Amino acid sequence: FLNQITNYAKEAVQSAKYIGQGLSVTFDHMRRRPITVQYPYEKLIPSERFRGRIHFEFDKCIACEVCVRVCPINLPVVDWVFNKELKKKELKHYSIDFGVCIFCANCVEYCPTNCLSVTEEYELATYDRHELNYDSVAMGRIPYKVTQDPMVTPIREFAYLPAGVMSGHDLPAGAQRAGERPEAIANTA
Amino acid sequence: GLLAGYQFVKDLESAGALALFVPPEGGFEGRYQRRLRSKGYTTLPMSAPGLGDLAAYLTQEHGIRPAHTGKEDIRVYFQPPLVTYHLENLPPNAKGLVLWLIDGKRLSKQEFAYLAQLTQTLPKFKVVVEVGGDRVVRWEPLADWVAA
Amino acid sequence: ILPGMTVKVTNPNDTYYQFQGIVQRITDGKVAVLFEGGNWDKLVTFQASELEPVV
Amino acid sequence: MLLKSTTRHVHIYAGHVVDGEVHPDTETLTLNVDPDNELEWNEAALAKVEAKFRELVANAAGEDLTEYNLRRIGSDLEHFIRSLLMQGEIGYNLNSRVRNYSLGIPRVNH
Amino acid sequence: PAILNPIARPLAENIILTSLNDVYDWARLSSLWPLMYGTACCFIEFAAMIGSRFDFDRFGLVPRNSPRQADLIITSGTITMKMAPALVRLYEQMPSPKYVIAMGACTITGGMFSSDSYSAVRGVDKLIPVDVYLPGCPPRPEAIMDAIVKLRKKIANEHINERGNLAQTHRLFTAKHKMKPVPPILTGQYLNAPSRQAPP
Amino acid sequence: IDLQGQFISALQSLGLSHDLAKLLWLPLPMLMMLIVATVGVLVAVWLERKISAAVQQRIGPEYIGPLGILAPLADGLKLIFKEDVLPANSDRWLFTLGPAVVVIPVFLSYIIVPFGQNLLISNLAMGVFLWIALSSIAPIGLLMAGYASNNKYSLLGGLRAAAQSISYEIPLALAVLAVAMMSNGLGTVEIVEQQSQYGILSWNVWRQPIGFLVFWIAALAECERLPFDLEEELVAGYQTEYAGMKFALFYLGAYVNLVLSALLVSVLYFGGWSFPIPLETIANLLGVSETNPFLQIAFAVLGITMTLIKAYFFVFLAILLRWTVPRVRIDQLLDLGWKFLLPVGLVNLLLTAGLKLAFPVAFGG
Amino acid sequence: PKIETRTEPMVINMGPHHPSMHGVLRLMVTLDGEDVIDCEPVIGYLHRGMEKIAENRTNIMFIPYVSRWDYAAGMFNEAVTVNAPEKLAGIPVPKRASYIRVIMLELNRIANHLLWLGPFLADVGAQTPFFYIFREREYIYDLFEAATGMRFINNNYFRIGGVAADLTYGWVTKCRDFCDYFLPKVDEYERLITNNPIFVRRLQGVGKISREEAINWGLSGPMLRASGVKWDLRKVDHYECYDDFDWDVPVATEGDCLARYIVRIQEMRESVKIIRQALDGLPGGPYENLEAKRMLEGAKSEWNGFDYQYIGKKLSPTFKIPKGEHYVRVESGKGELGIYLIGDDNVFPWRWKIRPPDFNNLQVLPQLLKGMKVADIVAILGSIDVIMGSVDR
Ligand SMILES: CCCCCCCCCCCCCCCCCC(=O)OC[C@H](CO[C@@H]1O[C@H](CO[C@H]2O[C@H](CO)[C@H](O)[C@H](O)[C@H]2O)[C@H](O)[C@H](O)[C@H]1O)OC(=O)CCCCCCCCCCCCCCCCC
Ligand SMILES: CCCCCCCCCCCCCCCCCC(=O)OC[C@H](CO[C@@H]1O[C@H](CO[C@H]2O[C@H](CO)[C@H](O)[C@H](O)[C@H]2O)[C@H](O)[C@H](O)[C@H]1O)OC(=O)CCCCCCCCCCCCCCCCC
Ligand SMILES: CCCCCCCCCCCCCCCC(=O)OC[C@H](COP(=O)(O)OC[C@@H](O)CO)OC(=O)CCCCCCCCCCCCCCC
Ligand SMILES: CC1=C(/C=C/C(C)=C/C=C/C(C)=C/C=C/C=C(C)/C=C/C=C(C)/C=C/C2=C(C)CCCC2(C)C)C(C)(C)CCC1
Ligand code: SF4
Ligand code: SF4
Ligand code: SF4
Repeated sequence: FLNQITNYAKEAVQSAKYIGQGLSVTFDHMRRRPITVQYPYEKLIPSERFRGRIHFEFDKCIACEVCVRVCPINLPVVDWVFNKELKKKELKHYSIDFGVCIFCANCVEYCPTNCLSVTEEYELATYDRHELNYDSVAMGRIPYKVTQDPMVTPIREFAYLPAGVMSGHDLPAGAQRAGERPEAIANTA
Repeated sequence: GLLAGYQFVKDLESAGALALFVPPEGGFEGRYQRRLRSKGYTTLPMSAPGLGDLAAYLTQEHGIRPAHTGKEDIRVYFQPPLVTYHLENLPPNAKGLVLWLIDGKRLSKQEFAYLAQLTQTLPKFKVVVEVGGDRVVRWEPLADWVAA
Repeated sequence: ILPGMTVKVTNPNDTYYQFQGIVQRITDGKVAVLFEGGNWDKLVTFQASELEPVV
Repeated sequence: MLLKSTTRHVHIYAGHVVDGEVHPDTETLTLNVDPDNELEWNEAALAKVEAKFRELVANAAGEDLTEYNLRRIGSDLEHFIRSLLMQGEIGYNLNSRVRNYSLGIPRVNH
Repeated sequence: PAILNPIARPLAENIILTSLNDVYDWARLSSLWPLMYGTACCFIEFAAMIGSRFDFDRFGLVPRNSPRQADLIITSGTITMKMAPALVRLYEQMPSPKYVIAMGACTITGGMFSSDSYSAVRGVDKLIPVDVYLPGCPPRPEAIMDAIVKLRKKIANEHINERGNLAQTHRLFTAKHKMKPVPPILTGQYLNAPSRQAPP
Repeated sequence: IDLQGQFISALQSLGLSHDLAKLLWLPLPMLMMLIVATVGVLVAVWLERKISAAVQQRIGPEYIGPLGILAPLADGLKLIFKEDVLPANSDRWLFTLGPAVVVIPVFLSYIIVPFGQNLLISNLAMGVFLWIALSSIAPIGLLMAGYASNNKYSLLGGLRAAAQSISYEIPLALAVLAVAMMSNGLGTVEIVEQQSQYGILSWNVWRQPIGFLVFWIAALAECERLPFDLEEELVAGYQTEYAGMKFALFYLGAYVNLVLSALLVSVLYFGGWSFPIPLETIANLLGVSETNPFLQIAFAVLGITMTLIKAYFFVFLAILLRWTVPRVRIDQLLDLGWKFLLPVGLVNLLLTAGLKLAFPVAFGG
Repeated sequence: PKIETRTEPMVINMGPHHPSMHGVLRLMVTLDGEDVIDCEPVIGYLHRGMEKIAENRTNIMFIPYVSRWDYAAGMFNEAVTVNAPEKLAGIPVPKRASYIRVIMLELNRIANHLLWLGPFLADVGAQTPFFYIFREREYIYDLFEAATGMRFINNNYFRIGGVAADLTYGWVTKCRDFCDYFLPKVDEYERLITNNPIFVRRLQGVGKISREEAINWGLSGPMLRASGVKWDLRKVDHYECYDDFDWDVPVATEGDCLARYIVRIQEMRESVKIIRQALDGLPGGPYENLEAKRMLEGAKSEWNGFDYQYIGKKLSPTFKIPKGEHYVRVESGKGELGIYLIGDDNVFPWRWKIRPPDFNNLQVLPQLLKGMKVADIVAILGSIDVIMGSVDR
């Protein structure tokens, strides 16, 4: 009967030591700096693979209706007419809804004359949904650069740090893309 | 805090277009937007990135193409000018209208002079454009921002 | 510069270092640069003093 | 079991409002038209809506009390409301806190 | 008539009342207690903001599971019509100064389930009045913070004299039907069923 | 110095009847202690939020003021503006006055805690009775609000929270009894005087080490720090039925109980208004300290500072141990309480009586 | 208020909100006190009708839908829906493309195992693995956003011939840094449980799933390995050259929540070892060495061939599938994923039968919730690792 009492005392002192170790690691966790970012004061750097808005050009277009069949919902419409003076068709209007858009960038890939483009815009907040049918002259505007804005602070993500950084907040050097670009390898080696 | 008086209304009635610099962390233009309604102006929220062309949407009528899924045919919707139809059945007291653009950063400087001439052609509606701002609330003339 | 020529970005502060692009249009002293990486066509704008012409 | 089906404008409750609450009763269907400030109303179009509701509740006879038939009645009521809006009748009001065109946008006939 | 869906047509204040209205709006701007409602990966995108990488708490928003102490609901995910009266009751059980932020492409419109679908609800604006829409499939958390910023810009537009809009009119109507009584639905009765242990 | 005697002499020199002049003197400190209690509550809410942010490596509420210190004030100013909603039931006055019955005695028990020899309200005989018997009322208001809640789950959660709250009253009284036996008194003034006679060597934390831990565990179980009773059998225990006003009242009442417990634990065991070096040696080293108030004002400020750093240390330790120890069930909590704090408290009282009857030299005699 | 306490069993209706981490599920619990007698699950609040979507849809228009089937990893459904037509038509796959495929599949399996012990440890105790697990998953989010462009399922990345895109320049270096950093984080999570208070004794005998009952009920995934059955589907059928590295299947003796925890804890280290051996493989090295050997050497001499390419053959957007049925099996993070596809020489297929991994494992939940307490309900619901988008679909 006494062995159960000694086992209970051993479990109690082990639980007290576990509580003390939890207090020790909690006091250890107060030493490190916070690793969060501020908005809209410290905006993240968009990578070359991160997609966004779809930009449309009205000059390098032939109205061939190829990317409409690639889209599962067929959101870009082609308002093409037939002209009797020429032998081809011309585009009149170009509209696309963005509230039902998946943003997967599949119509941009199947394009030989690169008529669609990827634009680094994600800040889209509107009080009404009826204005989402964007016009071609509205999609032909200049994107907002995060570098040229003097009020924001540029900070890269985890995979854009030189030689391996676990925090990625100070960045005292100007190096990026840890590795080597494939241009100096042909010069030296 | 700062007990703001009635000074944005006089600067809006003196000029034709104004540009205010707000902090983008929260909201501070709502106080002036509420003071405009307290003075007797009807506010109209509108987004500046999605507008198409300013002339065909503000003076004349346009044609919107809804996104069809192949089930329906190609249809066109005749949209009237927004500020004209807002000015038609407007007035309870007939004082004035304002137009507020939320995100005025994604715009070019070519249509700003046309908007500043359009708000001076018809003396019934104003133009208020918002810029991302630098640490303080300040107002500037839009024609001086175009010319400089 | 003219729209339709190949330029190169040489800014050591930005992430895109020595990337060949295609100029789309010029307005307000800003140049739209179309990059060709992989199977997706991205368009990142820059300034007029940031790029250098490469024949 | 309190059977009901409401989206934004029609409220078909299978009970009876005594003072401010409802009790389960399969003998009375209470209709509430446009509870939120989204459309301004009158006394003639609301009477036409009530007559269409009486016609729709007189059409559905000899069927079980389920959610599907009540939702179909509410859908026919909202379709009647949308066709009354498209007919050239009352529409939106500029007095609410939020203005979202859920039924349609004002367009031009010609 | 030549105009489809027409719109019907619808002053001196004090400085102390204006300052009291600024204080009353600043309190709602500072507290902004949200509600966490999510049925899909948009709930995971919302929970990624609660973690210590984006710091969604620093604007004042604290996570609450109660649909009674939250002045803002955040609907998120693909909405089934069987969940639509649940969302209607969760919106109606909230207090009167409530706001709606709809996050996602399948929430604000039909999304990807708008071509061949018979169960997904094509738009939450048919259910609850959306104040700030948010396109994206899935949207960036910085875009959710931008929607929070636009909601904060929209809250300060309210007035203390035009406060008589947060109510619902009666418009009651009473009519009779001729439907048949239905048998009840199953409540439990899964394990100790007479057709489960005894094979028919 | 005596501000009350000088005010009485000034009102007598003005000309009064010595009764209505002395009647209205008490409401000014009676409201001053209330407003500094609300100040301490607004301190503790921001402190808990920022320390919970600093534990999990993030930043607390910002963009509301200089560093977000107005956010508890903004929360308390917003939650009184919300629409008071009521469920579909009867007894609306009972549902209103339930949280009032909860909020009255915990706020009422502010006449017990001292801040010095003169900086206190009431020290008649038995302030520990006026703490315990007034803190043992809130289960009645909890059960009243659970009955007026009209729910199947919230009533069961209120019953579970009341059964959790009433069980930790008996070791909370026995740990008070173990100190009141040694101090031969029930008032806090004699208890703090027997500790402030000497310096560190007269503290009750080194004389009764088991009773301090029992009292701390009972306080953490009573103020609902480790028991999560606010996933409570469907969603929450006594929640999901009120509005912003009643939830704000419950939140401020919980923070008042936390502040009052963090003050009372230090007062009964460690001792506010105390110094490691005795004040008589410093008064003999400086000069003559019997009528000169230039050092006495600084000594009173130092005693208030010692009480405030002890209260801040206990608050920080409680809200640090909230997220340190994991969550245990309420059945395991009641089992560990009734199987640990009562028998070791009884044998601690027995060994306290034995040590007092054996050598009555260093104890209270 | 009318609360009449009687001597009848109380029916507890758990609503379909579940506002901690769970989706939509209406649980009706019938009990008579401090136990659980009966439990009725009701679903139908997340069913979107995916089988009607694939009635008139091609392969290039079904990728976001099949990625939005399951919102945990998503790339397993993409991997089986690029494996079904390439086996129906007989189209080969390069070895480097399959290496990239298995690397991305194991890297999604790492995040899928990481999103189980968050709420499972949050609903039983202290809420501080939450922020660190979400930071460790946000590392994977930033890595995948730098690699492909998005953090989870909204990512096509797969065609019939192969992968249309390629890896970036620093992705292999940051992946090596992540394999350097991920191992002490899982040793800390195993040391959190190998010496513990009553957390070990709480979830120790609540499940008690036997072998023959698990075979008769049809359990597949980590529960079958916790029961003591070595039926890893990557060992039965070699999916994409799975017989080249070292393998070890963690097998537990008894079936409980602690055993199901430590099997996934060991499987994290096994996946780390598999991706480390995959980085030890890669016949041709990173993209820099491949580009240098392409631009330095000749045009078609030794490097540029058939095995080391982007895709190998550009498939048509509207291509015809041969007539016949097909079924493939792939071990996913939850269980076994299968697709029963029937084609009849047309662009749009006839029948798209989907085999969900969690809908077959949800049948044990009426058997598991019997004679247990109220606080064990959420732990039992979190231990099976089910998803409402997989059981509703
Ligand atoms: C993390 C948690 C954080 C917590 C929060 C921390 C931040 C907040 C910290 C703030 C400090 C906390 C509050 C301090 C402790 C409470 C002190 C108090 O309540 O203390 C209560 C005090 C009263 O206390 C003492 O009261 C004494 C009276 O005691 C008598 O009465 C007492 C009962 O009140 C006791 O019974 C005592 O035994 C008995 O002797 C005297 O008045 C002393 O002067 C006084 O110090 O109230 C007063 O201070 C008097 C009230 C103001 C009256 C104004 C004075 C009247 C004006 C006189 C002007 C004279 C003008 C003529 C000048 C002549 C010109 C020639
Ligand atoms: C725009 C809005 C403007 C607002 C305007 C409001 C202005 C008026 C409020 C301002 C208050 C802040 C100013 C500080 C005053 C502090 C005076 C003080 O402590 O006065 C001291 C006197 C001393 O009291 C007398 O003290 C005597 C000496 O005893 C003292 O000394 C003895 C030595 O053994 C014992 O220890 C005894 O316990 C101890 O009290 C006796 O006790 C007498 O009974 C008693 O009358 O207290 C008293 O009368 C009671 C005084 C109550 C003050 C309590 C406030 C809390 C103190 C501020 C917090 C400290 C901050 C200091 C910051 C410095 C940082 C470096
Ligand atoms: C300077 C002052 C420092 C004071 C700090 C002390 C406050 C800590 C009180 C703990 C609150 C939480 C209680 C939860 C405790 C908890 O949840 O687990 C309690 C745990 C229960 O274990 P089981 O459930 O296995 O036990 C019941 C079963 O055995 C049923 O058979 O064991 C105890 O009963 C032993 C209690 C020892 C508790 C020791 C507490 C003190 C540890 C720190 C000692 C510090 C010394 C400091 C020296 C400088
Ligand atoms: C003279 C004077 C003054 C000064 C002051 C001072 C000097 C103070 C300080 C002091 C301090 C500053 C204090 C504080 C403290 C706190 C703390 C610090 C706490 C925490 C801790 C904890 C709770 C922990 C725990 C534990 C245990 C118990 C076990 C082991 C481990 C550990 C340690 C973790 C002034 C200016 C005001 C003015 C008036 C006069
Ligand atoms: S954007 Fe491309 S695919 Fe679409 S119509 Fe123009 S040229 Fe054809
Ligand atoms: S990204 Fe996809 S959904 Fe959006 S327009 Fe392109 S093909 Fe259609
Ligand atoms: S919008 Fe995309 S991410 Fe959001 S619920 Fe729909 S499929 Fe999921």
